[PDB]
Amino acid sequence: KYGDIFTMKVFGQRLTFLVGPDAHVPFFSQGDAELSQDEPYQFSVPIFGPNVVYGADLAHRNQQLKFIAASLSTKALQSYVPLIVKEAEDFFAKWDKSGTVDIRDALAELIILTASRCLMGKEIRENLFTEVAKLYQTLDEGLLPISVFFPYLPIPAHKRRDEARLAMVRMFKKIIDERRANPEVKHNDCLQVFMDARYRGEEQALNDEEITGLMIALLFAGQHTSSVTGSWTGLLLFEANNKKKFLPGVLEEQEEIRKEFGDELTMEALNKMDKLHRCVKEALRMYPPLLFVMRKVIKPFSYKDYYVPEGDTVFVSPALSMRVEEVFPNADQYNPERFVEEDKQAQKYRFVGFGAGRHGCMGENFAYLQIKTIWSVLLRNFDIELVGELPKPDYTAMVVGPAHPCLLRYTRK
Ligand code: HEM
Ligand SMILES: O[C@@](Cn1cnnn1)(c1ccc(F)cc1F)C(F)(F)c1ccc(-c2ccc(OCC(F)(F)F)cc2)cn1
Repeated sequence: KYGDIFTMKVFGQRLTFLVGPDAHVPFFSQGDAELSQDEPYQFSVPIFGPNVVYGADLAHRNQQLKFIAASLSTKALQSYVPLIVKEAEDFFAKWDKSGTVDIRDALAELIILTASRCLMGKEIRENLFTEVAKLYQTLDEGLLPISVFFPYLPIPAHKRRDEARLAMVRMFKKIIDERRANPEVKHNDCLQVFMDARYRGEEQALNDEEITGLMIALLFAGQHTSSVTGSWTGLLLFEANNKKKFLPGVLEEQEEIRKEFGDELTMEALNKMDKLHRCVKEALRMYPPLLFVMRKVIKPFSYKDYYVPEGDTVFVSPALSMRVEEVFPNADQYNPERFVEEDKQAQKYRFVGFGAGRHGCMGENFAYLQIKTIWSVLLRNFDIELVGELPKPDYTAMVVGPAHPCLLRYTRK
């Protein structure tokens, strides 16, 4: 079991898989001239919309990615964290003195609530949430297996998808027009950043399609990644064995933070929760939400004496790569504290839950803050137990989440 590169031919296409840190090197270390995202990620274009992300040419795409990075910078996150905390506290306040919850359903709800606020702004959060959630659900239901091959197939799900997108644009057109009418009012959200964004060489702001598309993209990200890793984080920690070993260190750490900082959850406090961080990271190691990341090969390369020609699609599976024993001792065991030592390793591309290199996750820090917020609030206010077996990965959506039901029992402290 030290195969680390192999090829299928399927549908007349050569798929080449790269497993483990050495094989990863040609995937992550190269750039846009050598590897292309366009063709593998076609499926996303009619979801986010035309001329947005993988539907834009490189020139525009590279600038859109800089806008996104700005919207999720450290500075921006400082101002979002209060919002993220409030939403979480309001949400879990609604909970009874004890009961049972599907954690996956719950965190999907909370994360899309929070995202609507930070991404899309107060107006939408407070006036139009239900409309936005419904429109998103429709978008998401137009992502079928067939859609990765034929995105613009005129089947019903695709029609409703396209209609839902256009509706979403119309909704934001109103908010944007109102904001341009009153442009001296500052707003704390990604929308503001996208409204102030300008392409270079041009007095051109993004139109409403592009702005809406960038926000669909980021909403999609949170629902497809953060919400699942957020669920696993708890499912894994509050399994009886894992709970025994690891929860003490976590609860201790929360109390040490409260003594230095107080009851208030802040950027600085969350940034100190190392043991909780590693719990999230280990859930991510074991059940990464993205099955594959992919590129079309433009410039051929060899790894060992294995030749990968132009026109190949190369794949990395974070799931596979991070179950390799040579890299991760007891690969199939839950051990958060592996990352004390693992984090000190010099060799690149061992952990690839957030990808790496030029196109690594720009939302990593946001994800950690969102997920640590959730579990900080939960840990501080409840005693929690896993109901039954640890769920198995469910591969039906275009996302690998824990299979329903994902039940936790809670009792208030
Ligand atoms: C724990 C949750 C998350 C995981 C596991 C995750 C994972 C990843 C991975 C593996 C990539 C690389 C994709 C590729 O190479 O093609 C990526 C890219 C990206 N992620 Fe995330 N992500 C997460 C959360 C987020 C969040 C919350 C956002 C923002 C809303 C976000 C925004 C992005 C963006 C914009 C990229 C594009 C990188 C590029 O093409 O340059 N992610 N993410
Ligand atoms: O990488 C994403 C997802 N993401 C990244 N971070 N959080 N979510 C992405 C990238 C940039 C964004 F702005 C928003 C995004 F959501 C993405 F571009 F849409 C994306 C890329 C690849 C996949 C993907 C994952 C697994 C797949 O399985 C392969 C198979 F379907 F079997 F053929 C197929 C596709 C999903 N989303």
